[PDB]
Amino acid sequence: MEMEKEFEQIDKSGSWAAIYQDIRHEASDFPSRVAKLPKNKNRNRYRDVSPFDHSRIKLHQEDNDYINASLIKMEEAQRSYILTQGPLPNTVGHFWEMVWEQKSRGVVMLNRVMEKGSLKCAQYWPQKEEKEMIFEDTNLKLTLISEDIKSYYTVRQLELENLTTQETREILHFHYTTWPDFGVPESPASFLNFLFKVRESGSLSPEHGPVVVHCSAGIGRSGTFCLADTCLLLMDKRKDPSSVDIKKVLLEMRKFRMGLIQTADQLRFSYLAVIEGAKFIMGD
Ligand SMILES: N#Cc1ccc(Oc2ccccn2)cc1
Repeated sequence: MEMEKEFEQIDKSGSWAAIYQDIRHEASDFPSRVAKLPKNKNRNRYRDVSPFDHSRIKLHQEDNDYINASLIKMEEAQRSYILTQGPLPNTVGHFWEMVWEQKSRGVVMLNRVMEKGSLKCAQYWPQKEEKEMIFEDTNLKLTLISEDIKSYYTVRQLELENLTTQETREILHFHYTTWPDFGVPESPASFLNFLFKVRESGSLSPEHGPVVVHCSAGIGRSGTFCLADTCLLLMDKRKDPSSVDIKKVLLEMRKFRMGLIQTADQLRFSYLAVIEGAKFIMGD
């Protein structure tokens, strides 16, 4: 059923809350035993958001291999994403270790450091060229190379150095800066442009490790980003673009990380983004 017609049917009936709860009811439930170990309590921002054991990212160290991050592997679409929480003061070094070990080219950030007058994640990147950051626990160095500030997002070029081997890599930071404190954007126009800006970069492409995507918990806005990307790519390689079932794609992604899409407004916004993004893909 063409999703644009399904959309108008849900909107006219005002059943967004009822659709959303059906997804919550059918979603996968797998063990998260490593996340709940007492040694890992200060590695978790929220007590109710944990990565499943089967899909969690492991740090390459014998001490403690735990980070709040999950590998989402989509098969027909042939895309991988790592979805993680906003780093904590004690997990900034773990975060950059993961970016290094997984060979990621891009980091996507969908939140501000402060929202609603509270801290949503640590200041984990350098703000000035001449004041670089060193993470002593993971032996990494991070330098701001350049910054391009636009109206809806900022792109930063960073240099990450493995102080152990003296190899360096260029990491692109894509920072979406205008998601509102409450609700969802009124139009998906600025959100879709941003995805194409990550796309254009090569950060989503198979010659690199998976893109690292985060918000505060790494399920809400982060969920919206990878659901829209995957839906639009399937609409491209399939004879009938109308086959694409946004809900069934979202249940496949919830097999890898719990809670993706946190509200009925985020679910509606995901529909709008895919519907709009498809008009300039089906050849416009
Ligand atoms: N990559 C990918 C992917 C494609 C399809 C998926 O689920 C369905 C199932 C039946 C009809 C439509 N979509 C889930 C993931």
